[PDB]
Amino acid sequence: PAARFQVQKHSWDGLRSIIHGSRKAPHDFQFVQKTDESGPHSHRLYYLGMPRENSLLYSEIPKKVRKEALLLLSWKQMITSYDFHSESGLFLFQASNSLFHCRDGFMVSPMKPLEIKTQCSGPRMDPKICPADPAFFSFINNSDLWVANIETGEERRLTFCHQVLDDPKSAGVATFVIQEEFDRFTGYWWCPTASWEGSEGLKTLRILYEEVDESEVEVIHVPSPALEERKTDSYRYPRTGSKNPKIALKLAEFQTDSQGKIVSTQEKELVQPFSSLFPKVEYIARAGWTRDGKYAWAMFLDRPQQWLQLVLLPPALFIPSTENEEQRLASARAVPRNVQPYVVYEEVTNVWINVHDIFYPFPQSDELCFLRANECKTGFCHLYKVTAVLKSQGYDWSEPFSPGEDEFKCPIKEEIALTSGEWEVLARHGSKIWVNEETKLVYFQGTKDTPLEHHLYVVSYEAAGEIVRLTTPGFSHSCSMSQNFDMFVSHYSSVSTPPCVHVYKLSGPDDDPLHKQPRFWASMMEAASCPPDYVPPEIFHFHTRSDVRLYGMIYKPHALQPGKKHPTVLFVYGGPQVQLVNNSFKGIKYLRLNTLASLGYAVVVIDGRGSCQRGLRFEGALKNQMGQVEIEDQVEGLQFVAEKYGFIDLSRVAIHGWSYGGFLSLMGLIHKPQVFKVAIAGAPVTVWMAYDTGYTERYMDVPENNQHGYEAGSVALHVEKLPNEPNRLLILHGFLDENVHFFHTNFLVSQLIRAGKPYQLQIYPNERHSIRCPESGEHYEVTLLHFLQEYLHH
Amino acid sequence: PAARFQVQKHSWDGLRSIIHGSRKAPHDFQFVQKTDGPHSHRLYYLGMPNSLLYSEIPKKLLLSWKQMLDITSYDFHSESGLFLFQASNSLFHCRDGFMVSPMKPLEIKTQCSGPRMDPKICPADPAFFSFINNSDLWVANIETGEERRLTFCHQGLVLDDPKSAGVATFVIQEEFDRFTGYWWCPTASWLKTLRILYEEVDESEVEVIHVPSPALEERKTDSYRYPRTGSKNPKIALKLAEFQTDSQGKIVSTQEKELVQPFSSLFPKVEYIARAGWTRDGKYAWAMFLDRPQQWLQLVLLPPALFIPSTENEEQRLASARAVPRNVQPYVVYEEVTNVWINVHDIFYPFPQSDELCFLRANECKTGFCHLYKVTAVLKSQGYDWSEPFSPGEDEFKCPIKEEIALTSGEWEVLARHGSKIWVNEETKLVYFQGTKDTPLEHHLYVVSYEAAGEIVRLTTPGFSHSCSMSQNFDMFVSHYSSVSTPPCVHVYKLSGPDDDPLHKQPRFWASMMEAASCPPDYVPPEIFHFHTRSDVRLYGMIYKPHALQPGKKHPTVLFVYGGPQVQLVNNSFKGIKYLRLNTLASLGYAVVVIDGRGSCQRGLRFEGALKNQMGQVEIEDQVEGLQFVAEKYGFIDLSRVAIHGWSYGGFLSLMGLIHKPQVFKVAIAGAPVTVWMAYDTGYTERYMDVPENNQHGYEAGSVALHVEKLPNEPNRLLILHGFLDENVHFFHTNFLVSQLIRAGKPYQLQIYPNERHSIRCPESGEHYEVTLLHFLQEYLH
Repeated sequence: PAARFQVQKHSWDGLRSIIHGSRKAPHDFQFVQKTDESGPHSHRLYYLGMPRENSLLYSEIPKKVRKEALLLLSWKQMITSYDFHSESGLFLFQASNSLFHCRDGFMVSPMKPLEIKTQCSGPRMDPKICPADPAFFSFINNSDLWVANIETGEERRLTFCHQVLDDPKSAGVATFVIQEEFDRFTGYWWCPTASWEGSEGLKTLRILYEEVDESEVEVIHVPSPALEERKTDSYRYPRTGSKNPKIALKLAEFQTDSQGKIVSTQEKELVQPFSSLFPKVEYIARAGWTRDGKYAWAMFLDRPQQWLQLVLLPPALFIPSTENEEQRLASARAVPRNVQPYVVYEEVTNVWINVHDIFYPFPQSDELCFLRANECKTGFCHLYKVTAVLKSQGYDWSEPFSPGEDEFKCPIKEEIALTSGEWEVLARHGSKIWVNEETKLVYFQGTKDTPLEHHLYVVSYEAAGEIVRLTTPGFSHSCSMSQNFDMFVSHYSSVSTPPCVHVYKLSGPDDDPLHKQPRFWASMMEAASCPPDYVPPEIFHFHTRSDVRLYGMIYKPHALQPGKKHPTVLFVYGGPQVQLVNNSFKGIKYLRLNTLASLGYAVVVIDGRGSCQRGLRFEGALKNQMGQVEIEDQVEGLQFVAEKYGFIDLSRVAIHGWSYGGFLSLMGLIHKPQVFKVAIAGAPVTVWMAYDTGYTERYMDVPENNQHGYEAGSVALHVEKLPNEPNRLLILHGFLDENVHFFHTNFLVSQLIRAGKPYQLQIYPNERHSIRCPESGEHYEVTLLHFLQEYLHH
Repeated sequence: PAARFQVQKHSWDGLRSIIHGSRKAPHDFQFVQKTDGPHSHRLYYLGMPNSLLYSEIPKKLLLSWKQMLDITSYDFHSESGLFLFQASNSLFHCRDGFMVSPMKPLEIKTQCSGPRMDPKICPADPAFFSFINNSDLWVANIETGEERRLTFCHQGLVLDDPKSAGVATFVIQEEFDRFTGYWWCPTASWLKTLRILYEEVDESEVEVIHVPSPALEERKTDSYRYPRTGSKNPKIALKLAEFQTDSQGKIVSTQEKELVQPFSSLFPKVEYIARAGWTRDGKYAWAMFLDRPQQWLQLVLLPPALFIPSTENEEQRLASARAVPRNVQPYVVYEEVTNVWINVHDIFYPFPQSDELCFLRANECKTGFCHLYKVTAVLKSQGYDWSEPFSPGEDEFKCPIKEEIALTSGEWEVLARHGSKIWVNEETKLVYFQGTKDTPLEHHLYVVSYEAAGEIVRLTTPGFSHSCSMSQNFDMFVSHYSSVSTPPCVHVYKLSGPDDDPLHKQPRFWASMMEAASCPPDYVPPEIFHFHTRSDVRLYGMIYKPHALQPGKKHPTVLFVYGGPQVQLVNNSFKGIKYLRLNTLASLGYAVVVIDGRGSCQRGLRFEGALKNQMGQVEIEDQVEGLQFVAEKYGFIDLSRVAIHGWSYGGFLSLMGLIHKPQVFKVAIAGAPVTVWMAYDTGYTERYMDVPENNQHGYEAGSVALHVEKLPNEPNRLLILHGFLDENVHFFHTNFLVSQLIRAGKPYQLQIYPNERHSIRCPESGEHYEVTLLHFLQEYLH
């Protein structure tokens, strides 16, 4: 009868004004101690925030608090990233199209940023202060590594692998598939210490860097942002099965005198080619140095991404690069048989290695003690104290050799578990740990309390004992520690409450540092006013028929009258490396879901199997079958919501999602036509044989080994099982999308025409993957409202 | 009143079976004589069940389409009976004793990497034949197999390799309809040397734009040189490629030959080489030169002796510069000036000499109507020192014209554009030609004497548009003729009668080759009409009446539009092959109106010239004036429900109509629309719309994407179709319009044809387009 709820239909200009209507935080922290204890302030907080548009700001922390009274802090003025040197108070930051610096006695009010000059050509990307001497700093220029000296003003080039498609070589740069899939955004690493090699005079500074050759990498053309010019940009995009770049790790020594001038520069290659010491190493995932600089290190993945290994590389293993086959052998004979690369840690899986950023090697007294995160051992990411034996087996470096299985594999002396259980230590997505050697405590975030909340915990690396939570529960926290471990910040929020940024002081007796109370100290930002119509979503949980727990959000139809069945937008992603259902504010990222709710739509969200923050075997439901598992968990999760809450009309379900969610949306419409009446597919993956290697191979093997899997999970190949009926499929895509190439939309549209199927299509000519410009976003949300308003019926 | 007609609303699979229901022509004729003898002549031509076919013409019913072979175009050489053509991506040949059963196509071997484009036989000696390969001019020998490269403008990289010889550039092919950049000399000189005129071209300073490749899978773009209106056109020059051959048929020596003074100093203000060739005696090479404005044209004669061998030795060159006689000189033999634009006309037939030069030339500038002229020209050598560098201008080489007769006159045109041609019988002193003398709605065959502008006799029978080709011996002609109601036939006609009265030789039907094949059983043809505007200017329209009509019912109307220059949709020829979908649109009960408004073709230059500098503005007001008349004369138009539709200019005119006249048009379906004239090329735009620096106001006003704010705020009033691979009207236009629509908060709907360029060629794309068109109108034209 009048059981069904019909949404108030609006005019276009009405829908536009409803969406314009619904549009009406600090980060990148550095703690510094004051060390003038006759004044009112104990610390200084440097950070990045928009007072509008991003900039560098400081705040003063007082010694005595306001007692029983909440204390805000003024954001005092003085830019996506910056580098900092705590020993000298020197800030280096890429701003405008150049580089800028500034010092911090402690300044009163803003100082003007002194610009660093250059005789280099283009922009100076990826700048870093030399930790060993803050007189120096590095940068990339035209795909090559440079070094410069702020004081004297002297720039020098250190690599020469570059001068378009006849220039595939490049040094100190992270290739595309490393940036987008392995989340590394540099390919050079400062040696933290400064050796004094030779006989008399000079100080040697070293830089580890990734040399790279993208010749055999397939080229593809994405349209140029400047649409007027009608040109394209070339991309070294390797597709699944095709060849990744040829890689190598290489050294860059350069000596400098006392008066601060650069004397000698020198490229250095591995004594035996990278590819011969490490056959079956495909991607350098991460790299760095040990605290003392005794060994530079890297994490090497194999192509099927089922085999990680941390390896040390002593500088001594590096000889000067020359083309003289004669000369090469001399320096090769000059390398002692002691010196060698030591493969320390090794992670093997039947699923896939997720890269984990956590690796803290301890200085040596012979052996090597270090902290490592490891999700392959128990199926859940946990800290471990690993000791490894560096025993030199004595190599002749002048004659070549093939390594044999575990050639450089170190004997493990001990390997302690510092955490355990079916939760995980946050180790991907920029999550870092903080180690205090004064007290032998290690600070980490994790899901210990619940998957839906990120929390700060401390544990001792001496004794794997009591783990103390420091963040207050009922919220999810992103945390940053002080270097002095006396204070920490938390950027936190909840489904109901917008984000705040509080400063805390760890307080109490020092003879028990584990059990230091986290006392609230001062606030950096209090919860902003909720949007006028913002009712928060309600998190629920249910069990699949296979007895495996699943979490879901729901956005209640605002002003609900029980007994009325509402039409339901199911919002989806349901792909790896993501969690949509967690106890943190969603209003900034997803108010569209609220806007939908407010016009009387049910908006369900469901983290099906194959999503983040549930350990490995959960993520592993995907393995070699993308599309074939995730959609059943959505149906179940939707059906459950229809039983628990009474307001879901199942006759009118609208699956909508972006990227993998765009992919799932179409898969939903294909495999479950009687369930979902309409699909809205945003920037969908339509053909997996077209997507890139790092991502696709990791989850779906290579097309040769997973023929049946690639084809079944490619929606363009199954277009005949899309609706014969119009107004059941809306495709949205950003022309300029460099992750999911427009080709996918294009190829699907080509396939729909051959199978005689109808479709609506929308294009974002200036947007890429993420819709950035407001106007484009408004138009997107209005099209969504309008499409559902006319078509989500029957 | 419940007199509003509602079209039967179908399911999609329903609409699809209606469009699949719907879908359920020889050219390039060459006459040869048998000179024996049961058969007289023999027709050679192209055709499908696409390749070479022949028909045996009797001495005394339909004709048998025989086969030659075991193909777009061929070259033929009557003397040797040699056929050269481009089947596959290779080259083949064959001779026509006079064969009874089909012989095999003999293949030509090659050293060359890529394909062999633009193949032509040497007229002087059929043993030889030329071709382009990696944009350079090559010469081969069918008999020996010996190949030889003449021009050396290409390396092996692109974008660093801009120069090229013997090729027609982009704007030259798509806006001047010249498809070759070389021309054989039809004679030889004596060992014997064989000349070729060719265009060397430098596209160094032409703006590069990228376009997606047909192979979407590889994901790579092609790089064109597309010069946008206001930007630089290619640097060009005419050149001579000579080569000697000994008696055995070997190439013993070649030679690049530049003009003794650089091309840009001899002929300043020349931007494009529209056409070129030679006189029948090979005495003079000739070219038609335009200026960037395209309001100035001159026909030039280049004597070979004005060409000197290329060398870096600037003393050796000076040696040659001295050796070119002061007599020899370029002769500007004709000049066409105008305040509107110079349409390029193919008709130029010089008579052989033995100081005078007689020639026939089509001229539209003179009287505003394209007509044949007999022109005697004084070639009086002025004397020049070619050793001294000098800069002439304007009328240095301008010849005195001694006579200028008009062989035709009357507010109609002689057809001379897009490969229309005259046939000249020098024996009978008659020039056969095509024309609109009887009516603009039909293309008839006429003869006049080139001696005296006397009686013009018509040969083709009235009621039908005709396309004809004459026997080289002016005894017979074919006519590919059709009409609105009747599909195309191909009839063969014999010019019988007294030889002592040639002008009045009567065309007497001899034999048929093709007979009008039955229409798709649901086909009811359109009917032509005319009306006058408020300016009392006559316009022609077609209409497709709603099938099975009930008088007193007003039907929903689809105004189909082009309205752009160089085109005429309304005339008396069968439209139910290319425009079958308009009949389907009728068969569902839509009225479909087509109106050739001002700016359109076949009504002379001032009717076309209404567009000048105002593209968009003049065109819609005419389309409405028609539409309004249509509703009054035929009482079945529901004006409340009129859709607009069109491709290219017609997409541009739908978007204009929905901007300038929303009260009239409820919807627009714009296909491959030109949304920014400032983005379009020089060839087209600069002609009609001047240059952006000059006509700022007119460019802005005619760009439908600078006026998006005035598009509908209602959804379902605008559908944008576009071929992703369109190389004429780049997808960018759609892209730019979509970006402008989003800024302004305006709804659109988009259909992409990812494998189609400007025209939809693939059947499935075409069916989907016609199903989407029908679905869109069924739901939203209400």
